Amino acid sequence: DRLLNSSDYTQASVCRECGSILTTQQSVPRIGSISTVCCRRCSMRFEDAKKGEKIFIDDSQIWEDGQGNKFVGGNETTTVAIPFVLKYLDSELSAMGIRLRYNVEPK
Amino acid sequence: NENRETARFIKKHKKQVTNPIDEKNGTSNCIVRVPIALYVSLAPMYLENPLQGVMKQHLNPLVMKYNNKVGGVVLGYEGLKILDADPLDTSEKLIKITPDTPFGFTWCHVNLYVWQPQVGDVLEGYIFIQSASHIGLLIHDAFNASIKKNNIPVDWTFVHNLGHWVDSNGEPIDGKLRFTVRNVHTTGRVVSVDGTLIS
Amino acid sequence: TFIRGPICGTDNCPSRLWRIIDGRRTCQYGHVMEGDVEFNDDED
Amino acid sequence: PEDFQQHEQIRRKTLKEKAIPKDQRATTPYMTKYERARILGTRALQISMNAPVFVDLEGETDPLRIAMKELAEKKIPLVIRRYLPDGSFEDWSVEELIVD
Amino acid sequence: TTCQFLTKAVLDNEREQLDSPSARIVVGKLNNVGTGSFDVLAKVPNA
Amino acid sequence: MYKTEKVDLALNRNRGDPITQHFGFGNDEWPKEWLEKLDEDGLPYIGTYVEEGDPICAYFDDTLNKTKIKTYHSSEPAYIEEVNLIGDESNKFQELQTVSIKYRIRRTPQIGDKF
Amino acid sequence: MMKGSRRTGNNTATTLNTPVVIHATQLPQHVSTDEVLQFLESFIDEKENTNLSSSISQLKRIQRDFKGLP
Amino acid sequence: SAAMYSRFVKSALDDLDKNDSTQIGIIANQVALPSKNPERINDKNLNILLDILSSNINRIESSRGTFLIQSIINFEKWWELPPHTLSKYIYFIKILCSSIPKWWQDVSMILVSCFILPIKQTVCHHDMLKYFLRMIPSSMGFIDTYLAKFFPNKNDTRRKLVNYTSNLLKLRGYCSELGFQIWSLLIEKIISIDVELQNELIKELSTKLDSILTLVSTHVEEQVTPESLESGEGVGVFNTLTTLFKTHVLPTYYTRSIQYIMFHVSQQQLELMDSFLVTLIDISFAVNEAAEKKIKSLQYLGSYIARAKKLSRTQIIFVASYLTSWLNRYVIEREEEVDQRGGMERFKHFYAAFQALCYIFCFRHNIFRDTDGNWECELDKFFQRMVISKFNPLKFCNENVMLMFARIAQQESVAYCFSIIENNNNERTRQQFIDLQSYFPYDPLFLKNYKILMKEYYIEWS
Amino acid sequence: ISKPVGSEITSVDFGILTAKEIRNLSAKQITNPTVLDNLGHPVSGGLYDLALGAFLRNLCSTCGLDEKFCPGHQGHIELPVPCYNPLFFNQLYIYLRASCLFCHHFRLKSVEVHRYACKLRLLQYGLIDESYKLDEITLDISSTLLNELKSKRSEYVDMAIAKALSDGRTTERGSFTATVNDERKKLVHEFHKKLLSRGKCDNCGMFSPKFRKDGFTKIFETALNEKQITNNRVKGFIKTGSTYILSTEVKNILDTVFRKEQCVLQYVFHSRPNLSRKLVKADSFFMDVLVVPPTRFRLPSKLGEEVHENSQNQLLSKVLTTSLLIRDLNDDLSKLRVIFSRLMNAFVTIQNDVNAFIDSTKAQGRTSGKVPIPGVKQALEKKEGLFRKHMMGKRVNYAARSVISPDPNIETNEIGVPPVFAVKLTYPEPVTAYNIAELRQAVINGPDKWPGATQIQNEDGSLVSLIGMSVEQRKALANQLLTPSSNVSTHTLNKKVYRHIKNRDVVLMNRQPTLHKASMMGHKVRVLPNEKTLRLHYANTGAYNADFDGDEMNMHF
Ligand SMILES: [Zn+2]
Ligand SMILES: [Zn+2]
Ligand SMILES: [Zn+2]
Ligand SMILES: [Zn+2]
Repeated sequence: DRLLNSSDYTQASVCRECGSILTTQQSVPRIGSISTVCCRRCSMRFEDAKKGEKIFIDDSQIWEDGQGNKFVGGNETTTVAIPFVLKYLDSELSAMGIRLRYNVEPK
Repeated sequence: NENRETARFIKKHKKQVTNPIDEKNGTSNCIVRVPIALYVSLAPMYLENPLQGVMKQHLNPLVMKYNNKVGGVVLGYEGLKILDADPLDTSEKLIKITPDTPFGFTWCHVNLYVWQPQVGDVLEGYIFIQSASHIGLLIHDAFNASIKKNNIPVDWTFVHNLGHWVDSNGEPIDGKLRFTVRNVHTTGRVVSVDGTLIS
Repeated sequence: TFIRGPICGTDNCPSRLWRIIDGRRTCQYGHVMEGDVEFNDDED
Repeated sequence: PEDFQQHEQIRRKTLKEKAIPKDQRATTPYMTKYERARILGTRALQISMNAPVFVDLEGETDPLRIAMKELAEKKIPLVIRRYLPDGSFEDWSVEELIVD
Repeated sequence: TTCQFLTKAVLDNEREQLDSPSARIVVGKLNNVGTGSFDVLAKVPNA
Repeated sequence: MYKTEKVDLALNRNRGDPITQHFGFGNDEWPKEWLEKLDEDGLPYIGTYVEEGDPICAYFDDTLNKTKIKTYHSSEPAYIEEVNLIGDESNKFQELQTVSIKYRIRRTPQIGDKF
Repeated sequence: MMKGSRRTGNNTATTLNTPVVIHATQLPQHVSTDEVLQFLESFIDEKENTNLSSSISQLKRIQRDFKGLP
Repeated sequence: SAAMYSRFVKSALDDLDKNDSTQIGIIANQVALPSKNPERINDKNLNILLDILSSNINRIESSRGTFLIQSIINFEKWWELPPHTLSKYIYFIKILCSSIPKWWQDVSMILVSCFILPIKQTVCHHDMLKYFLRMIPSSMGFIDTYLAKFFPNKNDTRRKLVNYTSNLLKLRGYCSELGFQIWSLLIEKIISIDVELQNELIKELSTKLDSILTLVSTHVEEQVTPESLESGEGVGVFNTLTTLFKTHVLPTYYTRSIQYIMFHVSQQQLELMDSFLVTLIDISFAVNEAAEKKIKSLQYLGSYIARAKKLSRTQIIFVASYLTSWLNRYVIEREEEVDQRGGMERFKHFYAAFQALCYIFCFRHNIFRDTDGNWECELDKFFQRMVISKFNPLKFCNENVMLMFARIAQQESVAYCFSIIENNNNERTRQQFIDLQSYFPYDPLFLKNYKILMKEYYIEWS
Repeated sequence: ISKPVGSEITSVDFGILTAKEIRNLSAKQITNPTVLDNLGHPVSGGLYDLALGAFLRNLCSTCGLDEKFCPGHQGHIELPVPCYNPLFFNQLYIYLRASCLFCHHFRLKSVEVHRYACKLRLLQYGLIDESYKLDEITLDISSTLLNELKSKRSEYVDMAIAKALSDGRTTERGSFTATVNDERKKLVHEFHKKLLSRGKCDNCGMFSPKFRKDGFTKIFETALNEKQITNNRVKGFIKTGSTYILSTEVKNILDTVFRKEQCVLQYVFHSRPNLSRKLVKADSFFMDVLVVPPTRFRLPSKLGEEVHENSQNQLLSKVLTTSLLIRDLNDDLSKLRVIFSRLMNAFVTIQNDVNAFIDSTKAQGRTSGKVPIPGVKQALEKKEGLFRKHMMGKRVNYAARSVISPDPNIETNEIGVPPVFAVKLTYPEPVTAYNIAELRQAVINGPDKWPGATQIQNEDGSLVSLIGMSVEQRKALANQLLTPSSNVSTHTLNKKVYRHIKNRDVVLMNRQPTLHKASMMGHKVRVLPNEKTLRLHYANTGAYNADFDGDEMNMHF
């Protein structure tokens, strides 16, 4: 009760491949599309699409930001419950250059 | 170096089971069965009737929406199979309450039937109406399709009014039409379908 | 008592604000503004 | 499709490992005063959310006092998962224990 | 000496299992002592 | 109990800064019930029951054209005991930018008050 | 604000909306017209004995698509 | 301007192989003018311009192609086009289903926002629904839920409310496959106004309940007809109201003026009432039900019988074939816990229904005579036996309902418990037993206007 | 509890981010150090960019959301020099002082390194005794024969683990026990002593002089004493005192060391067994590109009628001004002495600002500036900081403190509560069919009379208050509780009317010196009218050890 449920009860989003909390992100949709949740470091831009005879996509990893960059990657997230200060430490561990590659068990 | 890491991406999107051109109708086969595993959140109020709670809360809003995991519009389901957390089949199975909620989560096997559009497919469905630059269709009385003049040859003109079609035989075209499917675009909530005609 | 400032959500109208519990600010009808941060500092 | 087959086969066999059945279970046949807490929390936490109440509640508004009316009659449908610090476990129903 | 250990723990590649109460609180996990050492599971009457 | 409070506009005012804001109301406004706590110079009646949320002085600036009153910055039922209109030193003639205001917090012996 | 707050209802995905992990346990296997129309005869007979009133009609159109005429 | 403006916008048609978007943001912005502005488009440049739009979409469509499609869909008062171009403007929205299967979202934003406007204003939208909802199955979700997103505000006038209800009632007669939610959004949000009037028992709210709910009771009266019960779905409308009355209105406290919608429908024939009260036997007498969700239905049943005119006299004995037969079961089983040391607080279920049987007896008195001077199953002997028992029901019934049980049983010589009524001064938590012995679900209604529809089918005093 | 949580976290990993994946996650690098100008503007390409979350009530670039819903983001900074992380100059200096700068190896032996290589392979599983018996199984230095000794030790260890994996002793995940962890700190600390002290190399006779450091900036190749200069060339046949070495030349040494002696360092760093086989390189020691914290974690403080600048933007722009200057000084020596003395001083103010971004007790600086401006190590090292300050010592909602008082008319398991407390503390009570007799009267009262409620909660999550209403709307909404939602996701979730605190709620209590744990107990609340302090019984005050001199005891509902 007194360290999560009544101080900083936060339900963030965790990418279940790279293991982060900050770098998840609600997708800025196309004007008829639906704002999903896409990560950052699992997401590579669409430019890396070298070459079955083609590399066609089934409309899964294709998301854009408010900047408009087509990224391919970054899906498969979920909802956890962390204290917010953990998210603050994760930035301050990133400031040192130290990640927190988590594990999230329903997979 | 970067030749076996690309196989993480080539195996990522490409679906395995194709749509073979079956019974020589011109149509391929696109209704396909696959079994899955959910991860439900059973209600406390559906403790007495836990089969009705899994279906109503997670399976009745599952049909007739495009699903990004199977890659298909979920047509229908049948046959829920709630697992157990006691590895002892029988009636009184037992599920695991989350420590902070009264909501207890578990595993379920269930069987789905979806629709499978791909590239390189050729299908047949009724045309509803048309224009002088696009022609829209219906497939299986559930599925749209649109064929536009950038998929249509040059000599197919247009009798003008509802204005009908003029092919190289000079006839307004019928309902059912053979067509080759282009990239499917799921931008709207309604599943939009693109298609071509030339080989 | 209301200020010249931002418009927010809760779908009342283009609205205005004022603080009631000093940092969980609300609209006219007491609807909670979702997620303010309320910068402060303690002295000694 | 194929690598979740190499993921549920491994896990549920590993889940099948550390179970200790009704003949091999040799921990205490008592309700160890924290079991009585977390039952009376989570049973009362379900009854707040319109879970079915297997007792004749007669003018009680508190989920806690309602849940202490089902424990007095051994009605609570929970199974206690007593872990052991190797990882193993023994599964215990509310009916087969003695409330002090 | 917080970052003195944090020096070595990243030098350790320490897959911390979050089983001490001075670590389950850091991630806000349910603590493993008392009413949190054991799970509570609901036996539904129907298949 | 008693306590006094400095009301300083010159704490913000620089040396060559002109005399910008002035005690009293102005124009392009009419917020009422400030006239029920304050007097025409924007300094309150002595002996008027103030609280938190209540205007304590009206200084109408001329760079924003609105009376931005400040407020009694405590949580106890006070009054105003006496107000002093404080002049300035380096000149003889400019308007005041320093007021002192004396408060009368009454404190009966409630339960807990030590003997 | 005005556009960012109603995006909680855009996704509207609690745990009472979506399953958490969706893993196809096996391979996709195609179902023929004699199997689909027998599936659609079986399953739609079950959900007609609540909501889902919209998608039942949507599957009746696919049902009549393999037995009748538009 | 005759054919000049056709080649003028045929040069704006050329923006697929020229890609400059010069003339895109002028005329579509000129048609983005408001409807009361006399600077905007006429009807002559309405024809051939949209023939470029109906017959061509490939030479427009991009992210830039959104612009000249937004301002044409969102053209307000779009039925104020000439009928020789209403054929053409629909012919652009016809192909809008077929151009890109996404933009049907955007018209349905405006179809339901014009449900505020009446049938005499917006009759053309009903022809668009049946001719295209058959076409598009995979959109029925936000069709069903935009009656809540485009829902009228709670403090509207009647002009936004008397006509929004008219788009809901006419439409299911030709959209008979969308489903359950259509009827429910009335009963859901009739109670937003219902509870805001009996706490006020200024006159904005009453005519929302008088004359706009009049349309609700009129349309459902037209859905029960002697051919929809024989071959149509007059029982289907009875189905979707039977499964709805048990959800939104019965568990809510102190709820008048709304249950008449159920009360007006199932009063016609022998079929609907012999499936609505035998359903209520499964409600108000089941052991598996909650014993605190049964006092109100045994109070709801009590005032249905003595306030409904079109029920047969052999159907009222059908109540006393089971309600008095329910007292053929308490007489054997549970007359033996009183000598066990316990008060009568456990039997608040038992005196709940026993009020309702005396609530019939305080009203139905001149019905069950014969020529031979008898009564149906000895009516002047049943209330003698169950009152002089060892339960003392005179204290656990209300004084007003025993003021009226006494004067009736004195004139016709039914009961003579008068000296035991007098013996309750030296005989005598509590609030849940006085209110429900005075809450009657079929009170004589304060509304004078709805009683036009319910002059006969609701009983007067005598 | 009507906002449930799905998946959950169980374990944490560590390790150092690549130079590559800081760019894969964030290509929004920053070049403008000047943060705010006239009209207070957040410049794009500066530290307060909108691409790192929204700021000043704007909308975010990449989140697309307001300042209230964006988390902020990260942003790299291109450092053209290898600024090493100052928390790793301990390690790389020690791996330098054995890495022979001539033979591209250590000074050590082939098999002496292999012993500590092979024993840590045994100490990453649940086996210690075979790590000692590995030293037992051994056998004119002829390396033609001693490859059999290489073929003998690990061949057992190929099968000693395979013997152990045949048991239920260890798995390939490994086994990490304190007694395994205790002996792991006995190889490595002894492994980090003889490497630190060697005369020559072994596979050659050539070697380097003593590296001498300074306060975590400079690295010197000192003047070799005149006995040992000849000792490189009397074997090698068949500049001034303390020559400075820089992190580019240091990275030149650390290429063929982590490449060639990889098998040892695969197990020294990775305590657990390696299910990832990523190679060990010096790029994890150095910070090749930095990161920028979110906007929400970087705004300047404010007090009084003022604003006070953050720590981590003064010393983040001072990086970038040096990043400006080290970009500006590029063409000067690129188009032609003392220009190198102008150049070498640019590798200190870029060194002292990765030193000041992270540390502040490890920075030289200028003066002693009244506990100077912190890095991020100093944000984490005191009683204050973060862990004891706001991770162990989290301040709580729904909590009060007051002055205790005697009262002998309450039960010993109780507390007396004033109506001042009794109209503020709320309990999120969900609605059912048994509490509806009370929760309807809770909304009628509101926060005016005590048996009441403050705000309610529909099936959406709306906190519709009850302050502005009156007996019209308060009687109306109480019957708006049992009306279920036609939103399909919200048909289980019932409504949570936040009532007040009643006569039946039980509440923690807390003296501020809690030495025995019985200073922290729980009490049935009895709400006492006509009061302004807590009321305690004498049975309690022998347990809390709090006499009635007026002590501030906290209270937690
Ligand atoms: Zn990541
Ligand atoms: Zn709103
Ligand atoms: Zn962003
Ligand atoms: Zn060598």
